[PDB]
Amino acid sequence: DIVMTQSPSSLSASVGDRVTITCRASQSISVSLNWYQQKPGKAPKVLIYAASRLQSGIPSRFSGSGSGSHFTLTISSLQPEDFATYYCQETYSDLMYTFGQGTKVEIKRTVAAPSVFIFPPSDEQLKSGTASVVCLLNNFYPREAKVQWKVDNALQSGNSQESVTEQDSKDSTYSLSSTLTLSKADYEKHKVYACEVTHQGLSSPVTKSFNRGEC
Amino acid sequence: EVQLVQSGAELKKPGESLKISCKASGYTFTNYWVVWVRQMPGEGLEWMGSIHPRDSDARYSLSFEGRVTFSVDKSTTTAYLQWSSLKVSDSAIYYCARLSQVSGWSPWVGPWGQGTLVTVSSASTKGPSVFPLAPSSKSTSGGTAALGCLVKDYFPEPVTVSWNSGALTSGVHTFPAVLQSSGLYSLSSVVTVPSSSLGTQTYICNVNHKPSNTKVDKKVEPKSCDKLE
Repeated sequence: DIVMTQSPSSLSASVGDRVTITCRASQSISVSLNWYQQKPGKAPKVLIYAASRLQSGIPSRFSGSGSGSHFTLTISSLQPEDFATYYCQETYSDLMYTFGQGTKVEIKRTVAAPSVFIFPPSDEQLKSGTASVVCLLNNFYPREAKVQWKVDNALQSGNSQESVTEQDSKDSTYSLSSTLTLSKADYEKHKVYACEVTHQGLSSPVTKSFNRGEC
Repeated sequence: EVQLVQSGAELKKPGESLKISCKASGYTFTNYWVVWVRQMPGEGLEWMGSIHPRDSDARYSLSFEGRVTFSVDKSTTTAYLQWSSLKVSDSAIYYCARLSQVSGWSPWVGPWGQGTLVTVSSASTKGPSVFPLAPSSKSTSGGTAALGCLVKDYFPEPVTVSWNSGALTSGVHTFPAVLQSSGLYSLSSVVTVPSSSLGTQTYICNVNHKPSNTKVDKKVEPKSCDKLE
């Protein structure tokens, strides 16, 4: 029963860096080993089969090496679109073709400040008795960002949630939503809704605000 | 073109049976193994086993053998994965895929189906509300304006969002769904466009939530706010 141990579980590298991912088998498996790339929200795609044979259509910067119980996937010049989780797989067994645990490859890029946009609740949602205010932080790097809500200059807590996209395949940035949700009655008790953003790319925090009623 | 097209996302209760399907096309169905692979969201790939349509030779990984049955329908070139009694722990995406092989080299998996998300839950489905995130000066800078749709209060995953029936894909960010304290999911899909297009171009988000048969097209119209009393 063949166990595939993949390392490291995640790594980060700059565009142009040489990346090395290792896969070890609990017993010798000759060259019966595949490497796959899986991008967020997609099925995996084979890169290499038989340890070293590159699939047609795969860029030459991907290369597989090794035999027996130790295998390596090398990306010679990491590109933004190589952001993905990579998996090895043994096909030495009798159709018991188990995968390694995966290696998440993230791209290091330069600091990039977010564009900050704010959306009041729609009139349609207010009809339904709830108010969601959306603060959007677009195309920033690194992923860490601090988003605070202030309602009539009072700091909010416990009524908002964040979601962050996976790194962009072209520019390697993140985007983030912070959504403040209130009942319509609570929303209509206040006037000034503001999202304050702290981030490495900003010399000081940026606030985007609106006044209830301004449209 | 070799293709495998899987059935849609499923919501089922614990103890129910479920059969999901994988329609093969573009190749000789009885010449290739079909394989099944489980993936919990954000986790790794798990080999479940394989079935060969020529003789319905089925191989199961030990982790799955008691509980799942592979089958095929040769006449419709369709492979099936069946549970007799679902558990909450069966919630995951399930991929079907073809096994491929060059010469005598060891085989690999591909191409792949798009995956079927199975949610096993005691809770009933809830369809989303879709609200516009209207572009305004508050969502505009440098000649670019952001707009979007808020897809709120649904269960289970997934929803799909397209823009202008798929014509608009550049600059789209559909955020991962996040749980509210209600136990329902919510997400926004946003897109950035030239601010000069706002008078000219119509922007419509197409939202689909299969488990609740909810299909909504939402026109998102620009707003102008004079900020006066």
